[PDB]
Amino acid sequence: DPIADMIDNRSLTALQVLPTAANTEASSHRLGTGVVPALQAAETGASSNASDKNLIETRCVLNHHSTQETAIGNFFSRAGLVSIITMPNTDGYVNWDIDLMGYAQLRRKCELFTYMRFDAEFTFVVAKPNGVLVPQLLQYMYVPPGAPKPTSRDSFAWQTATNPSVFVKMTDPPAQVSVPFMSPASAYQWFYDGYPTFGEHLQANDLDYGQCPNNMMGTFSIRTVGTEKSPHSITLRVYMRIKHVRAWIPRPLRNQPYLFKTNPNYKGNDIKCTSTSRDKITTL
Amino acid sequence: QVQLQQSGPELVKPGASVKISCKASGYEFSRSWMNWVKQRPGQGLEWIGRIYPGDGDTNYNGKFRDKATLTADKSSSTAYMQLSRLTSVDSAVYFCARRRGYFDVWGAGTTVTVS
Amino acid sequence: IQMTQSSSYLSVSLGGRVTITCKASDHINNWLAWYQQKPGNAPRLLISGATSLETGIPSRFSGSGSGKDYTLSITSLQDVGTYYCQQYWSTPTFGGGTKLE
Amino acid sequence: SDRVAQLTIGNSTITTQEAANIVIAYGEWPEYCPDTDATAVDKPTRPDVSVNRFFTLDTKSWAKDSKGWYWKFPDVLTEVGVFGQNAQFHYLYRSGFCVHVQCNASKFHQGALLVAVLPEYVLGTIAGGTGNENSHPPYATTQPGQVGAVLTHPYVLDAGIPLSQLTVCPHQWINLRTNNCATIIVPYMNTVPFDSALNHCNFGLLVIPVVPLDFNAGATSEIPITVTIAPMCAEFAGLRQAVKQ
Amino acid sequence: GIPTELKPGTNQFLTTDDGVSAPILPGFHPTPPIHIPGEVHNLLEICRVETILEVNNLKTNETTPMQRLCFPVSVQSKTGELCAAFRADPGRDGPWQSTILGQLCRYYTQWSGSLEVTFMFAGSFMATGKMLIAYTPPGGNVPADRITAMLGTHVIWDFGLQSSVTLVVPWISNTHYRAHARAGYFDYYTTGIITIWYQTNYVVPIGAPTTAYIVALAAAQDNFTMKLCKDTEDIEQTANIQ
Amino acid sequence: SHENSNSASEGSTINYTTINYYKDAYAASAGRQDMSQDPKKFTDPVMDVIHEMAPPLK
Ligand SMILES: CCCCCCCCCCCCC/C=C/[C@H](O)[C@H](N)CO
Repeated sequence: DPIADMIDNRSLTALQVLPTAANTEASSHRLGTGVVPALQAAETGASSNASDKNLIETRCVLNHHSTQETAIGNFFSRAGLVSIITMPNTDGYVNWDIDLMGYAQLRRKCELFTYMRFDAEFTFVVAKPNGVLVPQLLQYMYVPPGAPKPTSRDSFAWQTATNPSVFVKMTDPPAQVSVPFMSPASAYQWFYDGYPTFGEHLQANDLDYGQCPNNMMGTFSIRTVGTEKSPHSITLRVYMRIKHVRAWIPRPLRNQPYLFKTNPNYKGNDIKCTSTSRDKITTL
Repeated sequence: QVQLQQSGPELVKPGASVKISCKASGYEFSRSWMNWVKQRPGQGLEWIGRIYPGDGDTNYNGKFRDKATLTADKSSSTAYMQLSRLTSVDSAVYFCARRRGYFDVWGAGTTVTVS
Repeated sequence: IQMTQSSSYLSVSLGGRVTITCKASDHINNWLAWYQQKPGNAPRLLISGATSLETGIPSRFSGSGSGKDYTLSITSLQDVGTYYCQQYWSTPTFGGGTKLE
Repeated sequence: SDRVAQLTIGNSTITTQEAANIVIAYGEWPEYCPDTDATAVDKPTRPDVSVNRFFTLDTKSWAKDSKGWYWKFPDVLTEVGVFGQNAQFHYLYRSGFCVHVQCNASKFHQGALLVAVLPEYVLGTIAGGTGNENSHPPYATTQPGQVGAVLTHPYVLDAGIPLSQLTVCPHQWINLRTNNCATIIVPYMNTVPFDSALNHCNFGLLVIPVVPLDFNAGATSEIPITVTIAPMCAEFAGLRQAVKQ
Repeated sequence: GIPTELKPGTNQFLTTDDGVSAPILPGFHPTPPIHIPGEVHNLLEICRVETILEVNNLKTNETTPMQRLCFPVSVQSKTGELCAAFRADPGRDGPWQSTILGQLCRYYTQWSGSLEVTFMFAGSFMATGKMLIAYTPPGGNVPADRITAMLGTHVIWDFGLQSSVTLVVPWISNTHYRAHARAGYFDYYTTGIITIWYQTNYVVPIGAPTTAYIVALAAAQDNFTMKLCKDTEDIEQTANIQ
Repeated sequence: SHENSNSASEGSTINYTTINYYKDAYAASAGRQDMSQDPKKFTDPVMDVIHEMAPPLK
């Protein structure tokens, strides 16, 4: 009332459920002016909304092809290799920092989206380096960021009074386990454009470009249980399955091969083209 | 192996007509324009016109209109050119070319004199 | 469109690397041909499209032209005859001629 | 009726007479943060007319062999105006934008640009050519300022991803026979509700000539490209003393 | 206790088989979610967004790869010549590898439904023309002339105020699905050949450039489905990363 | 009365039927996914809506 200035767009789309693909209904020829379903304008940034019944004459079909194989719950619910760990290292324990972007098969699928909130399932397949199996007791401890990491085979950190740990034998079935969503933010991100800290960014400290601290999840440390040196070599393999997936903001895929585990660097002398080349343009 | 064969030389009276012929052999006679080039004995070349033997449309030069008439027999694979009302300027040699573009294959050449 | 071919009567010596120039008047877009003629014979088309060679012609002939001025160059002489030029953009017109020694 | 348009906000006004539609990125308008998604416990500040207006940047030049340019947001407005002063005193910010890119030519020129918006655009180097050593890009390349750098390899977008499938992001075209301006409206996209402004650049915009500019000789060869932007629903929180970078 | 028996299939690790597993952390509670714009629920609405098709993939464009997106048109001297020709199957190695449809079809084995191909003219305002875009069902090679290629499903497009046109590639097949075509026995699943031609010439006035370029886009229709997820061939790891 | 709902998919779930034997909800199985999809916000995001029969530049 004393000031009329201080007394003060819509939702564009709506979500609907579609089990199968769309049917096609019949049509016929249309000789006339005015309407043009075949002429678009690509400058508006929208795709062509033309269908088959406005271009040619169609018959009626009723298809029951299901669209459940392409859901992101089923596209991701497959296990994949994330790391191998070897201790030939020479004295027992091995501290492996958690980093799951080291293998190009699972990295290319997860980097289709920018943000992704999920739930992992892990499993550990362990054998000798030639694929043999001997009876041997092991321990896998998960160290959250900040907890005291072990520094020897017989340290005090292996008492695991609050850290979770798994005791398994080598001749057993592999050990599955389920890990929740544990980030401080609301989703994981595979692309973080920006520096983590404040301050003057010099030439020596250019390593920090692109390191999000919301993806650091501590280390993962294994050992053999006994206090004497075991006579066996051990290689371990970790497989990860993704469940309860939500994904946002798709982005282009990658055509160049990977080089390092943290940055999108590529080999600048061999720029491989996306498509395979041919001789002429007219003769396929 | 494309072959373009013309007729022999002519001696003609001023004020009469003459019919030069050009016979093609070794390729499809239709679907190819046929050109006629005039060269007066001292100097360079002049374009008279062209003919399309598939249907019979012809394009002429500006000066040589109502001087030359182009006709083509699709069955005998022969293209004729008839000149009318000859004077002593028209003593030259006439060629037969074939591209519609840049004159791939040329004829031998027919010498026409008038006196 | 009128083709000039402004220079005739050149002077060559048996491997002299001569070049022959001509220019159009209204922007022919690289649609030329270069037409060597011997005495008492029909002409032969040495080049098409102002850059491209035909089969059977030795690769000492080469042509180019930037905006309106087009060239034709020979490297190892003997190849003596009269050279014409011909555009095909509106109607076929020829050049003057070029005799050599 | 579709081609003419007018965008007024603040005290500024943009008119155009040859335009396509407006693209709303992912079908959503920018807005203020609701109480459910908030986390800070202080009252934020909203300066309604001192920060929601059309800021124009520098002007580039389109030659016949140009590569393509890119800018970073909100890096460009960190030193301009009252938005440039509120982002230095406060600690957190949250805003959406509205980008307008002008480029015109006559009816005898030809060419085509591609104006796109790529969120979380992380750059990469060429690894020294041989791929042996990892080099990281300098500070004047990851955040160029209000000038904006160029793409040294634009076929792989300087990141190893191809240009061909860039159109899966929100985008428009500048076709020189059809229109002369492109407008995209983009909301706030981040995992956290508020974030810092001097470190994180949440999306980057890039302009790439796909079909190169050509014209007949004798025509005007100076074809410039201008970018104007406007923050939509800016908020700030966490007041302290001024920190430049 | 309860008398049980163990069938075969015991103590195996099958990677694609979901089941309950023991948790590490009792009493955990994750961070509450925030409304982030641009959520996908299915891979089928990324296959509808149209991306650029690399029709001009020659062996001479390997050094300057920005040429591979636009193929030229120009003022012709003979009537009825063709400008381009390529196959119309997204799985085969060719022009379709640069599209997001050609990269997401790679992960699956069989596909179905019709496609669309959108051409966009990028010439000057004063240049006009008419071009013929035809699609030929399988059984033959590239047609020899324009009078043969017009028996297929074709469209005639002229350049005006609206610069784009859309050719639909309708689903004409004997089987319900199609595996990825390949040289050998798998040429039984071939799709066809798309060739574009010259209806009339490309007419330009005095003082305008006589060569214009065309960009080609490609997407999928409503009835496009895929199944039988598999591994992809487009990523390799010869040596270890980092 | 229920048992400790802490999953990564609470607000917008995928279905109702998933099996579970522990008290933590993130240890459950995957279940079958829903078939909902919103194709409009990627395909045609525009201010003024366009019709297929009308010219798109009128
Ligand atoms: C004894 C159980 C050990 C469990 C060890 C795994 C728990 C940690 C799970 C983290 C889930 C993935 C988080 C992000 C991983 C990626 O490497 C980062 N984004 C790196 O960019």
